[PDB]
Amino acid sequence: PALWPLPLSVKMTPNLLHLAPENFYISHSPNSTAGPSCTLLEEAFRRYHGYIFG
Amino acid sequence: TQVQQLLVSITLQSECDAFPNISSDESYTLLVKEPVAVLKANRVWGALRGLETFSQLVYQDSYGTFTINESTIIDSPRFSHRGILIDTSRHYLPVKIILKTLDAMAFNKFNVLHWHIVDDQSFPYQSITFPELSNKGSYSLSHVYTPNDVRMVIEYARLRGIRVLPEFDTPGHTLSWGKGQKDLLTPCYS
Amino acid sequence: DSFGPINPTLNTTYSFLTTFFKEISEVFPDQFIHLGGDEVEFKCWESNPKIQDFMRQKGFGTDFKKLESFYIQKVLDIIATINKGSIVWQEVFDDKAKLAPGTIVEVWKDSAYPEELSRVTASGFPVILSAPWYLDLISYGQDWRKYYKVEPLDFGGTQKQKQLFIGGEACLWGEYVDATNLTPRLWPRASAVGERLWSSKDVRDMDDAYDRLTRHRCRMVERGIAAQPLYAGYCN
Amino acid sequence: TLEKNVLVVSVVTPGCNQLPTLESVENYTLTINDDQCLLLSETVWGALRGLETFSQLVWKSAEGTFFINKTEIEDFPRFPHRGLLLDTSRHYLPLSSILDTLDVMAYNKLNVFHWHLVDDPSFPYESFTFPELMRKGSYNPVTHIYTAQDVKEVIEYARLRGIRVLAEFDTPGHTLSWGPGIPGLLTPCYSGSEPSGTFGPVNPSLNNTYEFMSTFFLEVSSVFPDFYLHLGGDEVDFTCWKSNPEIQDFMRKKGFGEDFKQLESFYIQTLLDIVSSYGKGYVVWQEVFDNKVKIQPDTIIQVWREDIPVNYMKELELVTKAGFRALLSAPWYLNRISYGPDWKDFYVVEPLAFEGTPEQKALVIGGEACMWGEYVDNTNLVPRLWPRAGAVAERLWSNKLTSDLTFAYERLSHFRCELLRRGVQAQPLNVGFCEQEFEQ
Amino acid sequence: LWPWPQNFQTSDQRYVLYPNNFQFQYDVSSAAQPGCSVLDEAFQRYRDLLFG
Ligand SMILES: *[C@@H]1O[C@H](CO)[C@@H](O[C@@H]2O[C@H](CO)[C@@H](O[C@@H]3O[C@H](CO)[C@@H](O)[C@H](O)[C@@H]3O)[C@H](O)[C@H]2NC(C)=O)[C@H](O)[C@H]1NC(C)=O
Ligand SMILES: *[C@@H]1O[C@H](CO)[C@@H](O[C@@H]2O[C@H](CO)[C@@H](O[C@@H]3O[C@H](CO)[C@@H](O)[C@H](O)[C@@H]3O)[C@H](O)[C@H]2NC(C)=O)[C@H](O)[C@H]1NC(C)=O
Ligand SMILES: CC1=N[C@@H]2[C@@H](O)[C@H](O)[C@@H](CO)O[C@@H]2S1
Ligand SMILES: CC1=N[C@@H]2[C@@H](O)[C@H](O)[C@@H](CO)O[C@@H]2S1
Repeated sequence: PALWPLPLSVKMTPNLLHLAPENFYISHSPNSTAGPSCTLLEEAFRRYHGYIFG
Repeated sequence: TQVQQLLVSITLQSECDAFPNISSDESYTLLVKEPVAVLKANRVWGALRGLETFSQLVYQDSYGTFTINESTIIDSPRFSHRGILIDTSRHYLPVKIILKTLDAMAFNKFNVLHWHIVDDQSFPYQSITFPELSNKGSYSLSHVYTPNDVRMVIEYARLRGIRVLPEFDTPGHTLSWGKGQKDLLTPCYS
Repeated sequence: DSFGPINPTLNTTYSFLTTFFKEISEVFPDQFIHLGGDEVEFKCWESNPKIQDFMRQKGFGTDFKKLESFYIQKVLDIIATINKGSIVWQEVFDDKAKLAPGTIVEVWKDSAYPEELSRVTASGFPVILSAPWYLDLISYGQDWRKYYKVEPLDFGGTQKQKQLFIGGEACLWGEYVDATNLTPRLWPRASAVGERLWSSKDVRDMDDAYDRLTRHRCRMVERGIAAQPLYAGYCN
Repeated sequence: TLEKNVLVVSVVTPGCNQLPTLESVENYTLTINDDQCLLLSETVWGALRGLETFSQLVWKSAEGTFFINKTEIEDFPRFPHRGLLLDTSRHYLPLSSILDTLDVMAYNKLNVFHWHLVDDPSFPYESFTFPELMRKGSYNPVTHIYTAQDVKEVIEYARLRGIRVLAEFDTPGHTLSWGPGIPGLLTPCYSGSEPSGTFGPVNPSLNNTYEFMSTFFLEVSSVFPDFYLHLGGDEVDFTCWKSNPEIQDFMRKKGFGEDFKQLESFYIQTLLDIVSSYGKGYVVWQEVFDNKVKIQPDTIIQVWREDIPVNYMKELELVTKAGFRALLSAPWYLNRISYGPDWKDFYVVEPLAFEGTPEQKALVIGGEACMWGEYVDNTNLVPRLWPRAGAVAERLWSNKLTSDLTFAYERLSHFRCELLRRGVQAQPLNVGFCEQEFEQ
Repeated sequence: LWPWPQNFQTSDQRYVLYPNNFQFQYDVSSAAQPGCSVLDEAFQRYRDLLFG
């Protein structure tokens, strides 16, 4: 896999899924007590999309 | 065959605009599925650890295709205080390098930066109330952490769910304090 | 004509420590403030006439453990007074001093440190462990294993005592550490500690830890963290 | 008064186009008074030394005013062979890292770059005679490689500083990476009657093998201009040889019996004959000597072992009382790190602290700090190297007498802040600071 | 000064240096004169170290 630290429960399948840089979106669920006003999350959201791809 | 979106869902009251404390719930549950993968956590902090976990699951295959195995993760920390102790007294650490340490803590799911900021050798902390402390105790006047430097660290560590716990060691390890505070230090006779 | 520790006999000192710690309160938004109280040298206090008077004034005799306790309790109140918790090195708990419930004790000494883990949690204080993970103390070889091996919960105590163990710290004291050899020395040696504190108690398999760590060390490097290699190999 | 010039005058002539050799002369005088400002050296190589010394003597007041002092200096190295070993097999080292390592060796007056190119896990050297060595040996046949171009840069770079490049292609041991690319070269080890997937050291029983080395070491000797080559021979394991029956058969025919020490001697002799016929001399680790191998009387033994089989100071005695020239590496192992300032342990050594006659002690030609690479790569190299290897640098250049640790510390720390000003990522020696802190 | 010279005679008597208006020049009688690669570069590299 590659996880560090190792989570408390990791259940993996052999089935693959593919992602698209100029087409992948990290956004809030419509039923979540934090939305597009959340500085903290909005920041991470942008930062990580960088780490994941880059 | 595609992951089109990762949706982040905060369950309880976000704590979105706060500073994390010793009892901040960092638990999350992750779902990697098509077409839309989902990350859920009670508080904002969990989502931080979860987005970190999620970055460690995507990879490029033999052909540079971006790929993630579909999976179901459920994760909470065993311990709630997981810190690094840095000493910026015995040598001055350029503010940039403290930031990189945080990023590296963020990748490593550490949540406390024990900042042993002062000691016998130097007093780098620029006090607002006692400005002579740095002025006379610091290694030199460039080797100083101005308020805004220290502000920047705390706001930089917040955006990665790290708490900054400062340490001002007393009554030992204080030889530098009495460079700018007369009579504060017991004088050695004999 | 050298100096000693801070002078606990004057109330210049404590009026200074107040105005100062009130500033700290407003600079650092964290609930707790580490006061330290470690390696407190009684050599100088002892050879001071003015201080020797104070010792009769309160009837401490020549037990400097008490004068130390007095000072540290005078401070703990300054902090509790300013709606902040406190963390303190194990000496303070070990020179017999009154600490307000909720006061954190960080264990840092090797000598019977699981016994120190016992005392601190038997006397109803929360504890942080740092003793086994002295990261400044470098040595040749894959010493990340020795840090990965520690099991913090191996000491005497009822299940109710283990709830008071809240976590640990990896310590990089700067005596031989600055900007030039920090990132290499810290990482990935601290990552070991990172899994220990986060992951389950029964996550100890060396071959897998190695396997995941080497690949995690590269991902660190890829994200611009100059972490050192665990062993011969490569990235990319 | 003021000074506007340094006059540099070299007496010996051999251009500035030939590479330095073991016998080159590094003497110089630095005379700076009212009437003059003269850097006078014998060889061009002495001049580089002088120029360094000179750069370091420059200074500036709290006002910032650039000053040099009245100074009279006559200097020369204690030992001719003051080297530095780098291991680019256990981890690959980018070319920039190697060149930067040569810049610092310069400042420290080190004059031999010992390049441990290849070893068990990695074969980063590209062979054109045997392209398949690098192709199936290296970590990644494009990213982690040394091109004929890379290697020529290192050599010229080093030469421009007065650094000789000593190539090491360790044989017969430490050769697992050669296995793929050249088939049959390695010894296939045996369980009891059938091979066990595991491969040992270079197989000395086959003709193919000697034909390989003969072709390959022609290449090696073409590429590396220095007169000397390091041929290795450390930690050779007899376990895999003895286990193999085909080799056991070869032992009976030459009449070697049961000791594989002289089987080893068979290989090395042949290998030293090969290298000798291309006009090259050779360094060799101590094991060859300890293993009583028939060895040319011009060979150089590099002592690396502390205790077994004999104390490293006794090794030095034994090697020299037998007439061979000696390198000392044993107590200068920069890979073996320890808490606190272990530079004092390197500085404190005295290479001529053994039972011997003046001319017998005269066979100690210098030594090398070794930065083996198991735990070291691009990420932690520089700070680990400096200023710990500088302790050796002075031990090998300066006088037997210069040994006071306080006086050492005072200067090495002042030198270390200077390394910092020159962009070197040297680590602290203790508590404190440099006013211009390392930030990059 | 690292490493320590064999014979180094030192003084407090000092002289002024002019970063830019400073040069390294081979004496007439020197065996090594311009065209000397090793020192042609050296002279350049050290004036960058000293005054870059
Ligand atoms: C380069 O520097 C070296 C080291 O200073 C010079 O070598 C030394 O020269 C001296 C002076 O003659 C030699 O001392 C002599 O030795 C003989 C016996 O060997 C003795 O009987 C004489 O009374 C005299 O003292 C010394 O041996 C020699 N070597 C060393 C290592 O010190 C060398 O001359 C310099 N090169 C040039 C050409 O300037
Ligand atoms: C070349 O000459 C200059 C000028 O004389 C020397 O400069 C000076 O360095 C000395 C010695 O370090 C300084 O003197 C003192 O240092 C001691 C030791 O800590 C301290 O006790 C004194 O109070 C004072 O600081 C001096 O300040 C400084 N400049 C002057 C005006 O003297 C320089 O050292 C000489 N170079 C060498 C390598 O000899
Ligand atoms: C807690 C500790 N307090 C001390 C520190 O002040 C020193 O710097 C350190 C040396 O590494 O040793 C102990 S650890
Ligand atoms: C000569 C030598 N050969 C060995 C090397 O292959 C190792 O890398 C090194 C590690 O310390 O130890 C000895 S030194």
